[PDB]
Amino acid sequence: CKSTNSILDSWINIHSQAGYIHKLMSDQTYLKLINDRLHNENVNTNDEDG
Amino acid sequence: HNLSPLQQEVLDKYKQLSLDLKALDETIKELNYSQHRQQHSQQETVSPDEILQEMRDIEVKIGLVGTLLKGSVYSLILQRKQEQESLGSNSK
Repeated sequence: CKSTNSILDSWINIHSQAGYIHKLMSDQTYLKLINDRLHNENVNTNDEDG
Repeated sequence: HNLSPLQQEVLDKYKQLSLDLKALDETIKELNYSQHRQQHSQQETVSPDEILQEMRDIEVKIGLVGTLLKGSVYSLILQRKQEQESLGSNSK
């Protein structure tokens, strides 16, 4: 029973992280920001502060 | 108080019987002690840590594995049925 519980808490952790990052991927603004961040790093990787 | 030899044999047999009687009573109790890690012990004795406190702990989250798949499939079927009845009733 204890081992089953441990497996289930591992599943719980996985699904919690899945939900958080799904919330992240839900917002279009953050994805746009990381997209032009990728393009900026393509043109200039130095300006991380930008 | 002198006694017949048969009576004395009955008596000390009764004594031994009482001895393993309270021995078995102590054993059954020790099984029933929920004193797991409360008294000096490191073995689990059948108690809520084997029952609802534990099995229910499992159960409040096992539904997230088994019954939730069904529930999702049933919800899709229910939505499909809703769409079908709406279209059928409104089209005619």
